[PDB]
Amino acid sequence: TLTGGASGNGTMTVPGDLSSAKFFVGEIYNMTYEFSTPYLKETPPGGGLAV
Amino acid sequence: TLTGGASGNGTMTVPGDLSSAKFFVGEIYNMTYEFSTPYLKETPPGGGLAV
Repeated sequence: TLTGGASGNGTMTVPGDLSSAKFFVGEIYNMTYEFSTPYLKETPPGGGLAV
Repeated sequence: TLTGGASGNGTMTVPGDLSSAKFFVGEIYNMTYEFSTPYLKETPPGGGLAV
């Protein structure tokens, strides 16, 4: 429930008895890493790198 | 014996007769060195090292 607890605080319901357990609470956020086009690089005659 | 000698000093009993020998006395301490994971390294095209 978004709100409705004491002083307007949010409420949550979970199975089991957690009246004496130790736990965190919070949201979840995603991570994303997109690789680039794989190529080849070799040294040109003038020096440096070319693709 | 942890204590009980003269002036509360510790005592130690060893076999043999050591009334005229020359000897040290003290504790012992250990030495530990743990190697890492062995790997291979080569030179990448851009210079430097990689594993």
